[PDB]
Amino acid sequence: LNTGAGAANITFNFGQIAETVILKGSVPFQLARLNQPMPAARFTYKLRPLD
Amino acid sequence: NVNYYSSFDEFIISQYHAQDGINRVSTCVILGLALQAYDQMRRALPV
Amino acid sequence: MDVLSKGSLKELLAHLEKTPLEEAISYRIGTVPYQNVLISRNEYYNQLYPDTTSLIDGVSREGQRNVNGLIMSIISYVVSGSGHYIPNIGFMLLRRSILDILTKHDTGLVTNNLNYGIIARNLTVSKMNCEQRKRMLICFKLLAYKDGNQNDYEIYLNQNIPLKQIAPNFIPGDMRTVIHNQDQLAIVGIPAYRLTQSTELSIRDDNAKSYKLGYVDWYNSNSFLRERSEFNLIRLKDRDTKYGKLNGW
Amino acid sequence: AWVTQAYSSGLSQNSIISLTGNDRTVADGTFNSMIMPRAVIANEREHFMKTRIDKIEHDLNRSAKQEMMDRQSLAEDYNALNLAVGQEIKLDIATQHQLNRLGSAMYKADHERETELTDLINRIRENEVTVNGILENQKAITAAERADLLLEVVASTAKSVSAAGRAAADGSGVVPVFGPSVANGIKVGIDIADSVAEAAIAVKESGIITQLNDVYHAFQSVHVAPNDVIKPAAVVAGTSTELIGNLQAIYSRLRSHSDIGFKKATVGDVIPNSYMIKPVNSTEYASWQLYVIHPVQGSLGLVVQLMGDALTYNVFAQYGNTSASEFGKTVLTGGATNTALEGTKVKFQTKVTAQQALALTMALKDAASMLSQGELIGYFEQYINLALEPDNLSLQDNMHKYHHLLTSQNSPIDWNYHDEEMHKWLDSRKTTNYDAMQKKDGTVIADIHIPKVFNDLRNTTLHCKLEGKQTIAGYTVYEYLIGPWAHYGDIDYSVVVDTLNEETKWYCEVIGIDGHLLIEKSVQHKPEKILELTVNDSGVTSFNGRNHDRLKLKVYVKDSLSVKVFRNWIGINAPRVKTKMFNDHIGVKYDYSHFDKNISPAHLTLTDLGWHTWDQYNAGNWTNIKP
Amino acid sequence: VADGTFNSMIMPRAVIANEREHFMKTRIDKIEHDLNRSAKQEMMDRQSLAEDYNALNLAVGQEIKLDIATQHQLNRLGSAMYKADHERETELTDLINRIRENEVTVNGILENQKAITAAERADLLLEVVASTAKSVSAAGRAAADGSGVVPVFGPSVANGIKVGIDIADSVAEAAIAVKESGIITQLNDVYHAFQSVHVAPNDVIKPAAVVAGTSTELIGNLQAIYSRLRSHSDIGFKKATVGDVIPNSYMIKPVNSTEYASWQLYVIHPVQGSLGLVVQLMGDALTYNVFAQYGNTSASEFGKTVLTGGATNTALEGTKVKFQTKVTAQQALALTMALKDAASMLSQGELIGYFEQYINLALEPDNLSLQDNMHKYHHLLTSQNSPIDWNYHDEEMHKWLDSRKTTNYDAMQKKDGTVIADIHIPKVFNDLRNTTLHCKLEGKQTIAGYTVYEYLIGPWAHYGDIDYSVVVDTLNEETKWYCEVIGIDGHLLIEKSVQHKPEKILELTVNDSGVTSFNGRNHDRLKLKVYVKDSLSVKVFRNWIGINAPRVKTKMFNDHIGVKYDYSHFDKNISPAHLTLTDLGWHTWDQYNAGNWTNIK
Amino acid sequence: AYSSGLSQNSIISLTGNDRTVADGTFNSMIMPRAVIANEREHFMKTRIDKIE
Amino acid sequence: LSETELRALKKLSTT
Amino acid sequence: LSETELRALKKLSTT
Amino acid sequence: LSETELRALKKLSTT
Repeated sequence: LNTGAGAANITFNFGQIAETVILKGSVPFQLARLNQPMPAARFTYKLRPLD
Repeated sequence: NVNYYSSFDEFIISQYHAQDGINRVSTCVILGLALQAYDQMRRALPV
Repeated sequence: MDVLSKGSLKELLAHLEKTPLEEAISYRIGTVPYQNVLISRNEYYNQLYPDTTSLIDGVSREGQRNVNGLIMSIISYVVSGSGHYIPNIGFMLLRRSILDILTKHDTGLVTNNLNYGIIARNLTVSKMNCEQRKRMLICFKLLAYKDGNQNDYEIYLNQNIPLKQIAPNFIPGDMRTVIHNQDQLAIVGIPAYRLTQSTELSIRDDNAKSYKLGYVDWYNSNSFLRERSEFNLIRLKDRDTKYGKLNGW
Repeated sequence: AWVTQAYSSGLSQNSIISLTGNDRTVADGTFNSMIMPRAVIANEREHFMKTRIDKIEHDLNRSAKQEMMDRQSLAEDYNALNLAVGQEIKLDIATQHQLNRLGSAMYKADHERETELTDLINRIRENEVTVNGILENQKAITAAERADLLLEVVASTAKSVSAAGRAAADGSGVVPVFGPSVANGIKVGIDIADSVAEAAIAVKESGIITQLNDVYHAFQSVHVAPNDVIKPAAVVAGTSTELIGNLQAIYSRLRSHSDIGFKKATVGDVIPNSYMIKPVNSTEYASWQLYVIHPVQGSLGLVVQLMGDALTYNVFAQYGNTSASEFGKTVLTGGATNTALEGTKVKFQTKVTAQQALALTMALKDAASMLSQGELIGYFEQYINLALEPDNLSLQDNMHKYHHLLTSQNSPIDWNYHDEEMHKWLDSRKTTNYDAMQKKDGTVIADIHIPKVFNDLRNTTLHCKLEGKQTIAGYTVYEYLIGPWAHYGDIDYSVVVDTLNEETKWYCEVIGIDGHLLIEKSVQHKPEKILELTVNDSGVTSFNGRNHDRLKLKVYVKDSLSVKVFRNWIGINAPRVKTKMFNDHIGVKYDYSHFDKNISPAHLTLTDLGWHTWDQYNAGNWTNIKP
Repeated sequence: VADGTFNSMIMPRAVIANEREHFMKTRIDKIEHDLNRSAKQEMMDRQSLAEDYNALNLAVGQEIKLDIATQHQLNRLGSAMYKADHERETELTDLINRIRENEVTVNGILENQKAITAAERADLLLEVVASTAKSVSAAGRAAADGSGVVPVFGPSVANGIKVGIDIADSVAEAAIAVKESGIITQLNDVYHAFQSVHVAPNDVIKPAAVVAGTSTELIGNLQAIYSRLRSHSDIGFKKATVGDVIPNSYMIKPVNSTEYASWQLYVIHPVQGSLGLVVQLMGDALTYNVFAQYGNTSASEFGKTVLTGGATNTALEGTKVKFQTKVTAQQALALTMALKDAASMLSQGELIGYFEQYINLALEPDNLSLQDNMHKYHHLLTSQNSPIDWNYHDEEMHKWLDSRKTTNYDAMQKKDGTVIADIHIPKVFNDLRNTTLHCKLEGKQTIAGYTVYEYLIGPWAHYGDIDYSVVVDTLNEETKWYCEVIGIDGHLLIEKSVQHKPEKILELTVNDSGVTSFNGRNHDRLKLKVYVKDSLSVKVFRNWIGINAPRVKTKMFNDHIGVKYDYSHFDKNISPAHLTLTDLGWHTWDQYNAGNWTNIK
Repeated sequence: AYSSGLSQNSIISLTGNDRTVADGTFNSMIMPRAVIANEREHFMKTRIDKIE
Repeated sequence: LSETELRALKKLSTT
Repeated sequence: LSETELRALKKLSTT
Repeated sequence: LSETELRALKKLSTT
């Protein structure tokens, strides 16, 4: 939950051991790797934790 | 989109008095022999 | 049914040379394609099974009255067993063989402007199987060498990698390439598995199964030619000879 | 889907040959595909862009800033005409100023077309022997080629007959009225709640109701050049007398329809707009398009349905639409047309009359099977939206034969009954609207929004700004054709002249078949009541002992800026004469050859003024009385 | 069945790659600009404008001299852009008023009918509210377009102006005068690559009413969209102000395009906006990248990427074809998202044709599904849940431009004198709404011989103190002209008689929120009406007390919903011919009788 | 019957070896048009010059 | 030059 | 303004 | 008519 002035950035660390992680959200959201441009809002993401 | 004629005599002459009349008349003659076969067959076998 | 039974490039090309163009077209009006329909499949469901009509089904469908429609009907006949409804083409074109239409300039048809992208899209290629795609690529190759568009054919294949992997390897002017080819192009045949008399949900699958069960009936009927039993009864013109080659090849 | 054998006969049964052959396929980038017609209504790019060009033409010729600046002067001039109560035009009313702007622009274009027809008739009569030679000798050639030959053998001053040539030579007063430009930035919806104060009326007098705004936004005027009318006239004419009769017959019909178009805005009802229905799926296997044409300048509409390769049409009356359906009863049938088809609706404005639209529809229906779907749509949409004749010469010839038939006395549509009935419907609608508005709001408010002064286009007392390009000895001549008249009664003509000089003398002359009048005046910035006329039931006038159907008024003035001619009927709602036909126009004949004679004000003398006949003057020098 | 000829006749056409299709467009825009704005008229009226500006009492360092070539060129560009933007705001305010009148029917339309397309819903709403313009098609918008809303044409403004005047080591008065007459080569290059875009409220109602379910939501969306558009236009004027050459859009195509392997690259550089778009079309795959126009410390024009949609290679080799976009960055992004989603069921020709037509001619695609998705994405990009945080980017664009202005001037002040730098890079031309500007009002309403000229006061994107003045030119030697300012509580009538000279009417103060206190009530905008007999020209001037007034944060959807201001009172008029002395002042509506806002009664 | 002998660069056509463009391609969209033979183009091109 | 502008210009010069 | 009209109005004003 | 023209003409006429 965000109660500040503007949009915030949350860092997720899933480790390096798991093969795939699937992220689903209650509402569409944006996720991207560190120091990379953000994409349009989607519902589900598939990620490789070693990324 | 076709015309109707009272007889085959009017039909064959009208096509003759038209552009490419010679080619038209050749087709109309074949239709005539076909119509003659149709008359004999249908009179023999009414449906 | 006869066209779908050909299993080699030699047999398929030989059949296309013998058959005329009137077999590729159909005189039944049919329906229109690309229409969402509800069909009845009672062996599986009580409700109506949704599906979409296409040009690849084995049922005759209304087709456009142009060269694009004529080529789509020829490829549909090769890959599905039935063509489309394009009437009043003319007896001069209808007498000639399917191969002659595809690879001869003497017929008079102009096919240079044809684009393989929309033809593959219209003749739905995402719904074809491996054997159907190979036959379509044969027709594209024959057309391309007819109008001298070999370079365009190569670029189209390079754009679509899966098509390149299964593309048959033969030069349309050389008969040695047809002999050496060992692709399997048969869509119907005697099945090693157990083929039953049951319906399939899709329009394409149901029609394909009807052709498959029909071929089994024809295979065991009196119209089939058993070479091992009556090879001396065929005429000398149509007897299988290695010296035999396609005309002009 | 069709090939031909080499060394075969090139003749074909069909007379109209499609650019795409029997195979119905044209290789893109070839010459045949380049000369193919383009869809203007269906294509969004061409329809969007076409409106841009038409808007530019209207704005370049008529400027909104200029019209607003001249409102004060026009109001003063219209007040200078001392008109009986219940007949004055008060330009301070917002609604009354609007209708004058539409009327003035529409009348000027119609008036200019009549002038051009008059010179054309003069040139034809001058070369009677050679005109009759061309008409009789050549009959197998196309109507366009015959029109070119006629315009060459005469001093037509406009030799080109093509659409590009017609647009090249066209005056600023001819460009059609573009409705949306007139109604831009104009107040709508003044709310005065139970206030009869003089200030409350003044602000309400300054606005218009929303119904008038819709009418203007769906208004476009049609004016047919005399060069386009010559092809239908010369397609079956055997003599110059027959040809002149056809030319006058067509313009009489165009005269009546243009008057009807203005009355639609005056009545106080929303005029419908033409539209096209296309299927939702652009890449549809089964293609159908529907066209519903609602000509504002006319009395009969047309619905054209093209289903596959079959063309069907229906002509319907624009009066009597009491029910919820827009279409009235159908007068001519050409198949079954379904107006309930669902799809995208695209609105367009026609630039051809109902007769011209109907003429092409019959021609296309005759050649439904010979032409491809693209050619049928392209030719129809080009003519309707651009007034562009088809490139197919065989198709063009058939259209003009049908155009002649619908105009001639053997027409399947009896236009006089429908034009008369539309007039009765319009006046009944105006009466119903006025009394309906009289109950809802006050009688003063009703007169503000729906005025009873205006009524018909030529019944309304309008002004025509004149343009002068000929100057002789420092005196510029301004021309104005008096007549013909569609109504009978007493009519007054006035002239207003503004010039830079503090004092000056300007001369006005009125030419008949016998001689001129030679009035001389010196007043400025005020109408002068130059000449007064009376009109018979048949539309003829006994001017100085001779029956006349039209006169030429010429105004000479030095260093002038603007000359305006005003016109007003004595009684409101002057009754209309019967529209003339081919028989009426050839029954009687008048000579307009005398209208080109001009005088030199600089060399005029006192004894020269007055009514003088041609015998008094010598050969040439129509200014000096001594022979 | 069909032959297939009609389908090819209605296919979209490439209007950028086709050189025939680029020449035709450029001619029409040039013709449209010259007809409405004439170079002869503007140049001749230069002296009249110069005396008007000077007659306004402006402190030193805060006054503009149109005697300078650069100051004059900047003013005509500013006046043209402001007039078009101002006209759109009045149209929007009128549209909001009609919706509020019929909120009951509008609410029913927004709720009951949801299966119809965006265009169909807009047409039903426009018909119900009885708006002046009832057409949502491209042709209808073009037909019902005022003279002032025509986009400004770059090369037309820069035509025939002296460039590159050389005086050497001279401080003489005459040399200064000849130096000021010319303009620098940089400003000429900027004007040659400048084209403006002003979107109509009818075009905005489709995105606004695609998901709305209440009249308040529909009104709030309309206000939120136009807040972004005005901020982007303000950035556009500031870009030409600083001493930098603006980048201009181009398309890269193969030198020898192949039939079956062809690729297209589009680089959109919206002059009115803080972000750009790069779109690549290879095969049936579309990839887009949204970059930031600020920064760009390196030689490459593109800044950091703020939204990714794939990999776009901007280093491709091919022919370069140049164009100016008629759509905003939001509209271009909205279409490229819909095209990406619907790339499978569209052909190559449809993908290129639909994209080029929208960017170059502001033409929406004829596909119904494509249009619905485009407007759904347009609403998302301008809402509070947008993938792009606009307020951050517009703010960063402002700081980047001011930094460039300082370093460009300081670089020149070293190379030449202070006077030379000042005449080439003015400090009084910062921002479109910050600058002192004039509005040539037009009037088509005459009440009892008095022509009415309407003007919209605000809304304000800057805070401080503002001053408004009128210049009235009348053919008569002596006249009496009145100015009426309408608020919510009541209107204020003043009477003047001075002619051919600016006269201050209103002193206003606006706070951080952008809301002024007009006679004890908070207002966000006011209406000024001027009544003159036989007027020839009426101009309204605006200026801020301090130079470069600080900015006011742009308002999003929730800001517009929170505060509601009534605009119904802007419609009523007064009749000066029936005015009296006792009726001249600030009076409220409860004083007046019903329907007569002229006499106190 | 004139032989200039001037050196000329080789031209690569948009149509290809078949010398005819493929339907619905980028090349067919950028092919030159005939502005004289087509009446719609010629009738227009008169209008713009008159307006100018 | 408009009619109204000419009329008022002449009136101003004369009177 | 046209050249003739300016000359004409200047003549009116002076004389 | 322009603003600068009107101001010049009024100056000529009134003087």
